[PDB]
Amino acid sequence: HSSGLVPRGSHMANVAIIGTEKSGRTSLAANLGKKGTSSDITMYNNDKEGRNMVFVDAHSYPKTLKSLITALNISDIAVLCIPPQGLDAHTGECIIALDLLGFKHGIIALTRSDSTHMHAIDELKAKLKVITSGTVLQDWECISLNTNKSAKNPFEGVDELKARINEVAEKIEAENAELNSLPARIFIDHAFNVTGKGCVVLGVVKQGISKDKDKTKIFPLDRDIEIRSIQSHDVDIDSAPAGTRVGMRLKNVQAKDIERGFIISDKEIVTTDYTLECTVSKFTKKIEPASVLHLFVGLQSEPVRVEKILVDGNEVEEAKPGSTCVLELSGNKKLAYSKQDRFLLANLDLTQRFAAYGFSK
Ligand SMILES: Nc1nc2c(ncn2[C@@H]2O[C@H](COP(=O)(O)OP(=O)(O)NP(=O)(O)O)[C@@H](O)[C@H]2O)c(=O)[nH]1
Ligand SMILES: [Mg+2]
Repeated sequence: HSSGLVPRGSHMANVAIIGTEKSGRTSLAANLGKKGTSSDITMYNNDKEGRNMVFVDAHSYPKTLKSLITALNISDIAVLCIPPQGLDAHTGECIIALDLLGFKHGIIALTRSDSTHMHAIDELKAKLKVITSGTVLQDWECISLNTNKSAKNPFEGVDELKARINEVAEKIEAENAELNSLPARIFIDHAFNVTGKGCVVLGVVKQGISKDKDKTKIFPLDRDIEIRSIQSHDVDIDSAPAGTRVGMRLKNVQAKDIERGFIISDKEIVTTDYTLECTVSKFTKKIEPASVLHLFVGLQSEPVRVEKILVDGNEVEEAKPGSTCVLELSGNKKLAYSKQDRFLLANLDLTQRFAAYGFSK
């Protein structure tokens, strides 16, 4: 039994459209759905074509990593846009990020096809087979496409992209359905006031099934709240299973006190210090005690200091690129997480900024 006249009936896909500068990212996203929520990322919604699809354009990347990381941590499918001759620093950084995230499902969009030639496209694909070997992208399809209605071959490859997205989305729906039995957690990406309709948050159900009228908590505040209503593409729904992008009216909390990265759930760890078992990128600098890094977990980010490095339980003076270690880290602000949340570490002053992934000990 469910609300309304027709069940919402799963079908959804949360897609991140990412990549380097001048890769056609915004153009692709903007042609895949209607412009919605817009901050340092922009949602393009398309619930007109079967699935409740949302495409997130990380449009403030490469300037900021948080734009990229937010897009990726609220999405289940990544579309990496690489333009002709587009094997540059930020393309490599995107590849590294996706591989550190263990990002399962994705597609490479070889954009601007009208500006290139089949033989050049085949050479770029050959090259990519190599760069992606031994990474999570190794079996991603590469689809040549453009979003130019005036090209000789207008919008070639777009239909094939959409078809592949739908194919991948189907696999994700089944994986997300397995999570329905877990306790509910919802990651918040936006919070604002709506007139005569107070505190509203936008986010995604990460696991379980969130239900209208649930009495639960918000972290890191550690405050009791009630879910007053849940909306899915603007229609009130009684429940929202894992993978569902939601709007929620909340009781007992003001939008002014909620930030992106807050979590709705019955229980979260809240700390300002972290002990992470980490694997260090091969493409970063050795990490040393007292060094400063940037930590991402869920949709939160903040500066941290490396207090201690350990290997096999013994303290060391460095963690080299491509090594495994335990890092004891300190920060200022309280962050909320559970042990299943993957952490990323970055050095914002480097060219390739991702340093490591880790999990809380
Ligand atoms: N011929 C052609 N040009 C395209 C296509 N898609 C985008 N462009 C052009 O290439 C430029 C970059 O496109 P854009 O969508 O802004 O990519 P972006 O990666 O979002 N750019 P930015 O890094 O500034 O945010 C724009 O001038 C745009 O008109 C395409 O399919 N064909
Ligand atoms: Mg962009």
